[PDB]
Amino acid sequence: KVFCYYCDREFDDEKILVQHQKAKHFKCHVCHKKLSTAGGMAIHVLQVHKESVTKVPNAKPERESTEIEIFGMQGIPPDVLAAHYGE
Ligand SMILES: [Zn+2]
Ligand SMILES: [Zn+2]
Repeated sequence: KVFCYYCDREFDDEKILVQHQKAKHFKCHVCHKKLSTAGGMAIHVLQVHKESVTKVPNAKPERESTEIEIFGMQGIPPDVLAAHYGE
């Protein structure tokens, strides 16, 4: 259907994808608040808990940067779409 930039898992639709992203990638490890982006998560952890997060949780090592803004399928670089749908 669609796939997650961070982990390459497939989902039947974007709504399900967004919930998975919030749960597995944008969740604060200390309090479990679900933020809306990986950047948002890292800023939360820092500001609330004073901890530095530089890797997205549960992500492939090449996808682990907090700096790219991914919302469901929105923001995925065209190269990564390519690599996923063949390779
Ligand atoms: Zn994922
Ligand atoms: Zn928290």
